[PDB]
Amino acid sequence: EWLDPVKGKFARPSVKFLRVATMLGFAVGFGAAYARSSLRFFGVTENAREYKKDEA
Amino acid sequence: HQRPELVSFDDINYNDHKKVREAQESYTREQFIRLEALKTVRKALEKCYEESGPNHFEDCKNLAEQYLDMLPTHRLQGYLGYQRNDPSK
Amino acid sequence: MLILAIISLITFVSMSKLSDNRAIIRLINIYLILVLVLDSFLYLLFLNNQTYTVMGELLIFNSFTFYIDMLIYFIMIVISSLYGYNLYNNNLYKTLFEPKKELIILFLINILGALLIVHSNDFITLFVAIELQSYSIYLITAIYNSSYKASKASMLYFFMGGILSILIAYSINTYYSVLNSYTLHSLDSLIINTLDLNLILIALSLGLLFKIGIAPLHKWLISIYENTPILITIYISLIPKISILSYLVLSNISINSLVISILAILTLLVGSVGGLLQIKIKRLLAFSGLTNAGYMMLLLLLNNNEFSYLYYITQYSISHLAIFMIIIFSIYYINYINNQYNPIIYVNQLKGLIHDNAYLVLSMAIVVFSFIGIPPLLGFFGKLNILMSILNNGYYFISIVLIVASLISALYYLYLLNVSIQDKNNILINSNETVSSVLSYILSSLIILITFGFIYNSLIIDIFNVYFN
Amino acid sequence: LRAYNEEKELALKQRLSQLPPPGKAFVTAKEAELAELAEIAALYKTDRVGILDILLLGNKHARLYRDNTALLKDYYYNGRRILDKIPVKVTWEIKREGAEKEDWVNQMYFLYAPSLILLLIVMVYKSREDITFWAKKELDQRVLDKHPEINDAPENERDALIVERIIAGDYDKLASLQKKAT
Amino acid sequence: FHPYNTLGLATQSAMVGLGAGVVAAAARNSLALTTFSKSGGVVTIFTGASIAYVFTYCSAANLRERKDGWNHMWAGAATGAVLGARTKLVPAFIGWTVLCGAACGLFGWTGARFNADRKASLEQSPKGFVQEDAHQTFWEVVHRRPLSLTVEQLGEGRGINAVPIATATEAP
Amino acid sequence: ILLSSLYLFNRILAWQGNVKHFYLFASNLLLLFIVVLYINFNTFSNSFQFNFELFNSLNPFGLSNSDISNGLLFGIDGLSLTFILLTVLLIPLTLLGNWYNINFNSNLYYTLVLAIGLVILLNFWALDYISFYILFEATLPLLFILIHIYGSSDSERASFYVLMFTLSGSLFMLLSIVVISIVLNTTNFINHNLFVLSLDLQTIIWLGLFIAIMVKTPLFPIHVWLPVVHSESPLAGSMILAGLILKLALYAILRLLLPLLCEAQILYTPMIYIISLLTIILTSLATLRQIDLKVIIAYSSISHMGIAILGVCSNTSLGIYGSIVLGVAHGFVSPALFLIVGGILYDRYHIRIVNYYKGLTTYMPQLATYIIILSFANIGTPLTGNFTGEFLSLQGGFIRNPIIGGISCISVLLAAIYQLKLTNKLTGGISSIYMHRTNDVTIREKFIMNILIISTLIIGICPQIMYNLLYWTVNNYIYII
Amino acid sequence: TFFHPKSREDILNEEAKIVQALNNQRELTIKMHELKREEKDYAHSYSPLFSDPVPQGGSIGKAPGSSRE
Ligand SMILES: CCCCCCCCCCC(CCCCCCCCCC)(CO[C@H]1O[C@@H](CO)[C@H](O[C@@H]2O[C@@H](CO)[C@H](O)[C@@H](O)[C@@H]2O)[C@@H](O)[C@@H]1O)CO[C@H]1O[C@@H](CO)[C@H](O[C@@H]2O[C@@H](CO)[C@H](O)[C@@H](O)[C@@H]2O)[C@@H](O)[C@H]1O
Ligand SMILES: CCCCC/C=C/C/C=C\CCCCCCCC(=O)O[C@H](COC(=O)CCCCCCCCCCCCCCC)COP(=O)([O-])OCC[N+](C)(C)C
Ligand SMILES: CCCCCCCCCCCCCCCCCC(=O)OC[C@H](COP(=O)(O)OCCN)OC(=O)CCCCCCCCCCCCCCCCC
Repeated sequence: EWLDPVKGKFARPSVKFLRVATMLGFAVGFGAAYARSSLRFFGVTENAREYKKDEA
Repeated sequence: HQRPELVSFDDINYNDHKKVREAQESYTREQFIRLEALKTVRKALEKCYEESGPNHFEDCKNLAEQYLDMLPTHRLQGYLGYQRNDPSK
Repeated sequence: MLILAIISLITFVSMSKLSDNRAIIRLINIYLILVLVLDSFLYLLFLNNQTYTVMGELLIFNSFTFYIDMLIYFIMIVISSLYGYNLYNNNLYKTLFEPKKELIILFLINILGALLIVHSNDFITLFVAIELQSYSIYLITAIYNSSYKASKASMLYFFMGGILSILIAYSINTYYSVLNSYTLHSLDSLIINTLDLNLILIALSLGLLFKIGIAPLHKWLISIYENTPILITIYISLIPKISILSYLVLSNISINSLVISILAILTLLVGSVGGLLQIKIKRLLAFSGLTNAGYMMLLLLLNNNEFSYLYYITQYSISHLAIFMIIIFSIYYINYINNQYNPIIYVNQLKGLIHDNAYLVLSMAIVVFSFIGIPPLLGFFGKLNILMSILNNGYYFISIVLIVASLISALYYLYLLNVSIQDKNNILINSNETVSSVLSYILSSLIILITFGFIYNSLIIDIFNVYFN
Repeated sequence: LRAYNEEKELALKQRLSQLPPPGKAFVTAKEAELAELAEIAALYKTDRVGILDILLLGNKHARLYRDNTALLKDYYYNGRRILDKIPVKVTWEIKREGAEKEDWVNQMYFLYAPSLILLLIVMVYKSREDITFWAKKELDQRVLDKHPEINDAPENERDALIVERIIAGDYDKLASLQKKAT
Repeated sequence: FHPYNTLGLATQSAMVGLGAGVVAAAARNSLALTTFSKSGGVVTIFTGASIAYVFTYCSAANLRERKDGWNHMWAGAATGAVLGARTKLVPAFIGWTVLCGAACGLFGWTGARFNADRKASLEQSPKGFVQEDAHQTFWEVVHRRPLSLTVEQLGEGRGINAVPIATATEAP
Repeated sequence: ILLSSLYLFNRILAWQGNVKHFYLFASNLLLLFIVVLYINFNTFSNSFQFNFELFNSLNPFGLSNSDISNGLLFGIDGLSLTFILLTVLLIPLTLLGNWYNINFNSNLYYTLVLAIGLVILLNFWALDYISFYILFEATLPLLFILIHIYGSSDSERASFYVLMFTLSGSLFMLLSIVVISIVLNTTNFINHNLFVLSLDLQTIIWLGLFIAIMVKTPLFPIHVWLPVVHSESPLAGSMILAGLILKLALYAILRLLLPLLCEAQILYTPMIYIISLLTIILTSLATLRQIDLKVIIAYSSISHMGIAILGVCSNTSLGIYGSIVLGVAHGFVSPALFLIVGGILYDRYHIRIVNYYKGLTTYMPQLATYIIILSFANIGTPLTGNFTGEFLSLQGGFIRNPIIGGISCISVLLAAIYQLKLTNKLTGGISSIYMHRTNDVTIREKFIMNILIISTLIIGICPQIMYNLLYWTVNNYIYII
Repeated sequence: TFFHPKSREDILNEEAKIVQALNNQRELTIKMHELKREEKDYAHSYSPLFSDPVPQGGSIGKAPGSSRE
């Protein structure tokens, strides 16, 4: 909105859109984090800590 | 005065570029030496002719025949013909 | 992420007012950007060309499909920006470019259909994804129902797509009847030697290829591209081409096909020759798209076409987006708006643009010379890789024809630049108006990619050698 | 070298403003206005800023100076062309003999011409390490190496002796390089 | 080389061309008994092109006892002659003849195929540097070729000799 | 440095407003730099010396010292150095010849001119097929734009010709380059004579390469684009095109074709001689019936290039040396004639029809002297480099094929005919009624023409001064068993 | 005195190093071309987990004797 205002004049996005924004952002973040952890499980990223915890 | 060491295409492995460049340069330099021999012959012939005048034929027969003989063989011929062909086979 | 976006967006667009369209589209633009950047690291799965079959052998995941997927997201981001942001803040442009209420949901669903086409490992999944994309793209054609041409276009598109879908379903079912299977993975060298599947597989390939408009069935698609709103044409001319071509490349069911050879030749000739006498901008661009689709069709005749195809499709996507965006920007300097769906229509309407905006014409020159294939722009390397592939596989006559077709198409590529660097009597004196920062930055990014991509060629091939070998 | 002075430009601008456009500024061909055109045009060759200010200052001064110089250029050259008079000395004199320097001459004459001179010198002196001289020396050394007794002969007899030996024998090594031939 | 049966192959080509012209006429009708009245002579176009191309190709191939692009060049010349007779102008007739002949000669030179001959292609062929003393095949490369091969292919003279000059002119 | 120099450029632009002083200074610095390089160039070695690599994967934005070379290669030997020196000599004169006649979008014009010059200069540094091709095509967009915006009345058709004909040839060149790439998996010029392709494959690759050479040189029968593109080009475009871009063709033969396809070249040489004799005789004759000044000067270049080709494919050291010397002399002389016809006469009278011009000696004696000198230089007067080039080229051609070379000796006569027929009408007679008196040649025009005249005279009296750079080259490419 | 070229031996050494890097690239190039045409394992090319190509069909009316290796 700062870069290119929707209606010429800058106005902070409404609370509905910001609430939306938080909801979807959390979804993307959780997807990314789940992917990182699973990739550790497959042995694609570094997984020493996870390996030990699994063995125990 | 530089006297780089002579290299031949027959001995070398063509995968070492330094040796291949040396072979190309050596072949060229030998051709140029042969040219110098031809020019020395020709200069001797010129001096012979100029001093012998009317009897230059008898005086300079040997030089004239030799110059005419070395003309077709002592020019440049370039290395591509011999590096790209192996005369044995 | 894509399914979650579709679901949420349906809920919101239901509960939002017509004035919130652009804000919603900005929201999704940023969401897709966030997904592209945060989830990119999943490339690491594909190290050593590791292939994964997923969903009970319905979907296939390898480096190739991951790349096509990222490319499709990048395209969707760029295309959604054109709707989510105003070029100018005047009344004229509010009338010219307003997003429909449901347009974004249709865009996301068509993207989902395209991704499912790419990943399809089984014919049932292929057919369902084809129908999903076909239906969504019918509706995108038809959503601007105030246009007579857009409605006529959507109906013609419905009928031609329906017939081609029936040809595809027939091919799938004949393959089932002969092999009692729905997967190409069941095919092997022994099976291809033993049985004559050529007719069935070529019918399937032709049914898919006529949907992106290869000759001699081009004209209906060029007419549709001409008659749709310009911001719709920027989308519907690109995504189906990518999905169908990528599926065919990945499947490799027409290797050394004589019929595909003849049809690729014909497509090159018709795309090059037929675009010469054009006077409308979008018909010129559609014949451009036909010729480039021919260049990509050639890659279906050979194995190990992954690098050449990926490079070509990426550079073509960038060049296509950029040329459409340049035509869009040049709208602000025309003195006659033809109508509210297609503001500029004739090539001659760009006449003298260099006197109004010199750097817009610079960008136009760069993209055009990429299309012609002038090094070191991306277009040159795309054509170079394609020639490398087809000459390695002994397609000599097709290479000669490709040369000739690039030459011929250079004429109507340079037609644009020619009229653009001519002189106009009424030259902009001044203006307070600023083009939107975001779209100008995006157009500039595309231009800089086309110009200076070649510096990364060797790095790209090094990466490729470890993810696709 | 610093010579800018924003006080002077903000004055020069309206001193220009009074005058007609330089295209129409002399089409009469009274002498008072032509005199002021003479002095203002003379300002063109009175260089008014050096390097320390073009490097340091802001771009508003830049644009203003650029416009000023453009108009000064026009007045100077339009008068000089439609009057056959130079704008120096300050009312329009005819003294065209000398005091004329074009802008290209400094760069060309003081850099390009010395560069071509240098190229010629370098070529002449690089021509000395030619293969003909090298091969004459090498042939002489080959003769002296095989046959070192002509190293005892006096200077004037030497060269004739080397020539004799060259004529008689094939001192080259080419066939030696062609080992697979035999 | 064993002969093409010119008569038979030309007859089958006549049949194929007649059928193709019939199909084109039916289409032409549908897109616009009148079908042949308003045909534009397309049946004749197909029939004449077919007979000309096939007859000239087989004729030339049989006469020269070779199979290569030149036969296609002749056949394209004949086909262009047929197609350019329709203009009823000598320059256009000559232009059709020569240019169609050139295009088809190019086609026959590349292999007279639209798809590829896979077994002969580079991807399916021995490539790279050859081994010890093997004969050169089309796609392979060496560091040195045998001088006898040079003398036979290129021919004697113009600096091509059986023996290097310096070796041959060495004194003893 | 680059950051600081960019700052300097920006400030100069903001204050002065016309980039052209900065470009002139820059080009002069480039000339000085190349001369420094020549100083430090070892001539007793047939190896490329100032090597560097770009866009290598380990360092995409810098130079590569890696053990794997996947970028673009650059470096010079004597043959490249000669043409590079010619290029850096010509560029500042190209900038200077349009110092006053461009009064609109002048910054863009000078940018295009300098960019084209730099592209050609870099092209001469290229050491592998791909980079050579890249920089070989990179000029076409710049030439197209330049000719279209700053050209004469018929400039649109000119721009389309200059783009289309050169693309047409370059794409067949691209076929040959692709075949070489996939067959050898290497592209470099350093060791490409080490690979001995099968004779049939050589014969096939040679076709694409030589089609490119036919369009670019040009040679008969595909030369018809050059006279147009010249006549409607602005002066800088014409000078660059005549003086450098044509020599790119000759350099292309020597660098790309001869070392790799030796045996196929031996097979095809008589066809080359047919085409060169055709271009010489037929274009020289066609020059007699032209009515445009710039068109006639353009037609002269094609014939001189025909003699150059006859020299360069002669398989003799003398022929190759003659081709190079003729290329350099042509690069000196032809820009001067183009300067005359398209910068002095055209900028004074804005017309190129020959009928208007007559008797220029009376009002402009200096211009008449320049015309006489340049024309006798163009037709090959001894003590001019043009004569040395034509003579040595003809020697090589006569040795390679006595009949064809002997017939080609008619070029001396034919060149004299068209050139002197032009200068006869231009210099003498009574001053034309159609045109009025204008100034004589100015200090700038005289400076440029003096540079070119002294260069051609210097290499014409002592052509040996080039030998130190070229004595390896005259043996590097001849194929004698 | 002003001519300071590099030594001939140094020029030869540097060009030989460049050519060696070029030949290394040619060999890597041919290598990758060959490796791409070799055939991968079923796990690497189709499915790492569940790496058995042999199907098991439906399980309702599992008939003794329907299994065939
Ligand atoms: C810049 C101008 C472009 C125009 C010219 C391009 C045309 C290329 C023609 C050359 C070429 C491809 C070369 C491509 C090289 C790169 C491509 C260049 C760029 C592509 C744009 C096509 O050769 C075709 O020539 C046609 C005749 O003209 C034939 O027509 C047909 O003839 C009849 C069918 O038998 C029919 O009746 C009918 O079907 C047609 O009549 C074709 O069959 C034939 O394939 C030759 O390829 C082939 O050559 C042979 C022997 O040479 C090679 O095998 C060799 O076997 C031994 C001897 O056999 C040797 O001992 C051995 O050593 C070597 O292994 C092959 O490996 C293969 O390589
Ligand atoms: C911080 C995360 C941001 C990443 C967002 C990526 C968005 C993609 C959007 C559009 C595609 C645009 C260009 C893609 C670049 C190919 C990457 C690659 O290397 O291609 C290879 C495969 O080569 C190929 O087949 C050929 C590709 C054809 C490219 C044609 C254009 C060449 C010129 C582009 C120059 C790059 C600009 C840099 C300017 C400083 C796949 O690499 P990969 O599968 O291992 O994934 C990369 C690792 N990644 C996920 C973290 C990013
Ligand atoms: C758009 C067309 C397509 C573009 C493709 C290619 C674009 C390239 C962009 C231009 C960049 C090349 C010029 C700069 C590279 C050379 C820099 C350098 O440092 O030279 C390396 C070489 C070895 O140096 P080094 O090993 O470090 O040892 C130093 C010992 N004291 O040191 C040397 O031996 C000196 C080498 C001198 C090189 C002369 C180059 C001539 C022209 C220079 C500018 C050209 C810019 C072209 C712009 C238009 C685009 C072509």
